[PDB]
Amino acid sequence: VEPVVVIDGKGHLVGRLASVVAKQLLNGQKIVVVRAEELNISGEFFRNKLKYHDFLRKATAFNKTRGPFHFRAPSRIFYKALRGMVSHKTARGKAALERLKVFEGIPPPYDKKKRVVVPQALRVLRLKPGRKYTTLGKLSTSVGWKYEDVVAKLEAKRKVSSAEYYAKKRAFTKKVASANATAAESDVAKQLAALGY
Amino acid sequence: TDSIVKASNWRLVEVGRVVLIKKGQSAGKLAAIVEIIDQKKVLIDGPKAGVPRQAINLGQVVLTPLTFALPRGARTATVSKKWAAAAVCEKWAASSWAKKIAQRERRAALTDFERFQVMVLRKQKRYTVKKALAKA
Amino acid sequence: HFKEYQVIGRRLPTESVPEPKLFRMRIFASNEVIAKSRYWYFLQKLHKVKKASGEIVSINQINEAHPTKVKNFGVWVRYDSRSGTHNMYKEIRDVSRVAAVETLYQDMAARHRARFRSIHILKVAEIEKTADVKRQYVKQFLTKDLKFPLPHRVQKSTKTFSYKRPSTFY
Amino acid sequence: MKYIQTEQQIEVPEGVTVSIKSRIVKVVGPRGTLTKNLKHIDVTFTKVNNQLIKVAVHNGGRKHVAALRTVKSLVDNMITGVTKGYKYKMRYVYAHFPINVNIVEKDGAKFIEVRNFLGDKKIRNVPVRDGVTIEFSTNVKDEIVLSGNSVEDVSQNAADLQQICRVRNKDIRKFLDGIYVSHKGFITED
Amino acid sequence: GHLGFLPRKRAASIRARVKAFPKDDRSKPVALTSFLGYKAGMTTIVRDLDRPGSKFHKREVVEAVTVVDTPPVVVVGVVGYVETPRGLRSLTTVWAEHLSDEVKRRFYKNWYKSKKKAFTKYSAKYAQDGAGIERELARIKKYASVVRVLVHTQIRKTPLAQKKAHLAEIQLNGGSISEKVDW
Amino acid sequence: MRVRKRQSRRTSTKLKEGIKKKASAHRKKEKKMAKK
RNA sequence: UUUGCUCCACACAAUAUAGAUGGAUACGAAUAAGGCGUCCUUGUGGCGUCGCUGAACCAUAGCAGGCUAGCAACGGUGCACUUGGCGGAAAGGCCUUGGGUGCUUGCUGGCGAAUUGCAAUGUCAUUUUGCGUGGGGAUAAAUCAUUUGUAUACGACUUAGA
RNA sequence: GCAGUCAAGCGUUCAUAGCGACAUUGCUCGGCUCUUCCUAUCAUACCGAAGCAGAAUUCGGUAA
RNA sequence: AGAACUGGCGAUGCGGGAUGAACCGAACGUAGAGUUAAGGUGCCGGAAUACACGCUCAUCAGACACCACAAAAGGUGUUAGUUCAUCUAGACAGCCGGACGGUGGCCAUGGAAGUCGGAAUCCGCUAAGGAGUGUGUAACAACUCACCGGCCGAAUGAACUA
RNA sequence: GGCCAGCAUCAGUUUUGGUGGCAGGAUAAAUCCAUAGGAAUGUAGCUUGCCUCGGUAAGUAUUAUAGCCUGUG
Repeated sequence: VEPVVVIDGKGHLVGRLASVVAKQLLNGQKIVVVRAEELNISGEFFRNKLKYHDFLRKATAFNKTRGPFHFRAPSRIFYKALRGMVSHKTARGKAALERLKVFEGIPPPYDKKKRVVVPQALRVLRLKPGRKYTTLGKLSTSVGWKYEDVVAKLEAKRKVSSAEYYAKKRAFTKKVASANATAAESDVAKQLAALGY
Repeated sequence: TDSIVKASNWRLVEVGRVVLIKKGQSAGKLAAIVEIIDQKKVLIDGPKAGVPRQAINLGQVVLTPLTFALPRGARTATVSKKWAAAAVCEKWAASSWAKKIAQRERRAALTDFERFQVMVLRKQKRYTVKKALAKA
Repeated sequence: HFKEYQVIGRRLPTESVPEPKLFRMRIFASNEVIAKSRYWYFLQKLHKVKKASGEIVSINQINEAHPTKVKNFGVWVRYDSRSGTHNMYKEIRDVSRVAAVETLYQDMAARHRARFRSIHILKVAEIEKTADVKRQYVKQFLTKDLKFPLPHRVQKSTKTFSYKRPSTFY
Repeated sequence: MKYIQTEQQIEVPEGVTVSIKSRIVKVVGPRGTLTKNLKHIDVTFTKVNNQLIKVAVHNGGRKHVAALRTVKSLVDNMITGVTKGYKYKMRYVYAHFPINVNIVEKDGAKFIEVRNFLGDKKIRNVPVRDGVTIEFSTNVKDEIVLSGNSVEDVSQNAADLQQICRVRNKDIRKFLDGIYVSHKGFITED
Repeated sequence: GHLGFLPRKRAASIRARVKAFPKDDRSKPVALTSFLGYKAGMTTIVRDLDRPGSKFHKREVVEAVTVVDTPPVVVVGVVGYVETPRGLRSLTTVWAEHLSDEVKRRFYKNWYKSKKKAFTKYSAKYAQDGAGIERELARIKKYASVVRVLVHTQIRKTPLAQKKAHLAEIQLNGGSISEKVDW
Repeated sequence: MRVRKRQSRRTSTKLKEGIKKKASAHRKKEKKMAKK
């Protein structure tokens, strides 16, 4: 519906998240996942780590500067989960991926902008209560990524500024919600009610 | 020195809990849980709403926050007796949830000219409300 | 989805033996044709007869007596397995016999990997008095004024993108 | 068999009060306050009459019910942790070399120095947890007392204090030397 | 051989840049963390050895030492780096308004043909009460988690026939970033 | 740790078809053994 | 370089667009829980209320939106001047102080539209430019050739020289 | 390994149509040099058992 | 391994089985439209992140296939069963107590009192207690349980099958 | 009279809705109504225990000031 669509890749599920982003593209929709670190997978930590690790064990024997480039950053860690999900060797693929954008944390001008979620890839909904999931921030760190802390720091501060903005918001909202209530029962008003609005 | 335990409070599935059917032939009508079968299935009947007495999944249905006094295993006439006596229909219509359902249905069956009335009335309401603000 | 059928047979009337004993049984099936076939399959096992030696005299749909009253059924089942065949007694709380045998067939496939051809339904009976209901998972629902919630509910999305961060309250 | 309702009863005495939102538990009483996160456990608490608490698991397998009882145990352990307190008495024995146990405070860490264990030049530093207080037993030779509120603080510190003194590459039967939890108990006896 | 020292290729320049720096304590006084000179020399020293526990305690040891020539390093700037999820990122460098002939030489490959018009508009950018320089220095002090010093060598005081000094970047391990940028 | 080698779940066509021949061999044995 | 090069204004040609055609409409966290409103012992506090979809909300009526007559109220909005404060994660944008300035469909009048002939996207977006204009602004280096030797198969590198 | 001793059950009912696991009892082409990989590790690291007084050691675990 | 009969390939394209000599589908002129087969419907990928009842958490799960090989088992993983058992004359668990005298039974021998070992392994008294279930002392003692009994108040126990 | 089109009424093949009449079965089974018996996870009442004033508990009580089941029509 929009030109761009900003997803809040938090508490999501890499897979179901990627797969809902993937096709979304191929259909020409621009997308920008954020808060990648906070992303989720499925299964007792170790589990995943052990998993990735075996992936981190595959290299072009004779010249490892040529083989599978193993990315840590939660982003890339989730760009490979969406990549291999799109005929990325063709042209219609490259053209697709090119309208995709993964961000670990939330930078501008995305900050000051609405950010959606994908119910069908929401861990809370999908997963069954009491079943180990494995955040993405951890896995990443414990395998190479080295900016977990910074972001964290830069994320907390990015919220504050956010909070305040809100506060200001909740207020101005109240004010309008109170004035409206006072505009009730006024011919015009009265009428609208009969026409739902 | 009090023992304040915030208690999460749910809609319990019980005999006499009124429900609203999401999908099917009935779809959007009220019924009362007459008897509980197992964890997934209940037994429902809303005679005044018109829904026949049936075994339904709780996936098909959504619990509403209203209750009334119904004895278990109640046949249709007993359900209609306690239904009318407790007046759960008017308690339903009083709630915000029924008003929201009726709101969507009112907007659905709107004529283009009636939609143009909404255009004009919202312009007028906007004017007086914007004057109501920029004062305090 | 099932249907109960009364199916009768009396090994074709020949010379010197007129009007044989009319063997009657209740058969759960999806339609009339499957019910007939299942009946012949059972007759060949109960005694030494064949499909060509007899005739279906009457096939009749047995509707449920009170499809509004929740019953406590007890079903005697036996079925062929990875090993030899063996008896089983499962207790099912349901509204109708058709629906109760339905839940049984899906449960037998789910817990024992037995398809439709293996399962021999022996006897479906109503358990009239409670505290004679043997199984504990059925007696679980026969307590006084049972009030249990459904915590953690999924909200089914019609679109791909939501603007709320969903609240799984109930 | 997937239970419909399972509940335990946490009995609250007079002196203590239990405040719970989501899954974070206050036990505010005479000796002090204790807090514990339990958002990993997935239960439901119910205060019936300000003196009895009801934990609850709805639709739980054997694994989920196994979690249900451990909440009752941990919250009760906080209650007895505030009313009675915990007192672990550790007696240290030696064959030849006198073990020299002292409390030092470098950078405000409140360490326990364990010197001269089995004639050893290494100086063992044990961290002291926030909420455990260490005093020596008067009129009883070779005894260290560990006391506080939390069971985890007192008992893990007692475990730390005896796992630093491992008899390494030697006998168990011949070398008695070490520190040992002689008595697990409460501060106030009744 | 040693697989760490790969690829075994020719370096980017003769002045190799320092890959890592000593950590940081935010209570220590402001002091430089790395220095540069010009290595040229090698010579023999004898000394009595006060190394107890050795076979040469209160004995004399002959040994080889090297003499790096180090003229007094001159400060001509400061760099401020913000901490990013992408590493570090230089947001603002500031210079010294009037720099030597040596560094304006470092900015060109052919020195003699040029009009020597290097920092003319930058020095004219200073030419007032500051106003923009203090603005960029506020920009560094406000943000920028680490602060590195731009220096250069005194090439003329060294017997080298090069005339062209080397720019470098040296971080500061003196706490409070305010004291870094104000040093 | 040094994560050891993982077994494949790709069944090669020689394996898959050889599985079918070995299966049908087990049938012909079972039909003969049923007679004794 | 016969004002070569950059930057503002309108002006004509060209060149394309993995694809504008009302608005990407900003708390955070929890889910066996939350949001909002109110109140007080100011707290993991009492009381009320809300969700069960954005099916929303904000914008939305004028020759693809012209020209005019007013009435009501100190509002809403466009444009350009303007006081600051804020924004470093890709900040390149966010709020705010005011003066002018058009427009307002809040309500009521009076003109104008047609013949695009019963439809034909019926072109109104945004890049990358070039030639012309009428105003501001700014006064280079690199390579070759020689030399150097901390470099060197040749390249390359480090040097040196109005 | 052969024969026997037990022997969960199954044998078309089922121990007297027969098969039968672990035990148990009977006597008795080779070699020079390098790179990479595997662990089924000889040493180095940390552990557990052992009449392990100490030293030394034996078996075992993690470990390339 | 030998016959017989039967298909397939061979002289045969096409749909599918990711891939392909023998596997599933399939009456090949050139086109248009509709419907299907086998196989499928997360995205790659055309088609339901359908619906409904269940089962599974795997330190490299599983998606696999006459259910064929390592395959008989081990497991205090989990869900269903079957057959025998106890149980408001009080089930399991839990502590509290009794747990006896003949009798330190005979040989054994330095010392062996139930508990280093060799053979029966008996009587009486009870509510019930073995010529004794392990720890223990040189030998005893002391403790333990198996057997009862006291409060405690509803279910529990064993052996198999899936 | 050539290139491309739009609509209408038609014909062939087909896809996708809306709505009416019937007929079959236990002439559906149900529900609903009338009648006759029962027990309950026991209903009003009644009796009793010990307390926060009236709540609960342990008997009766076949529905009385809830209802349910079965049978016949």
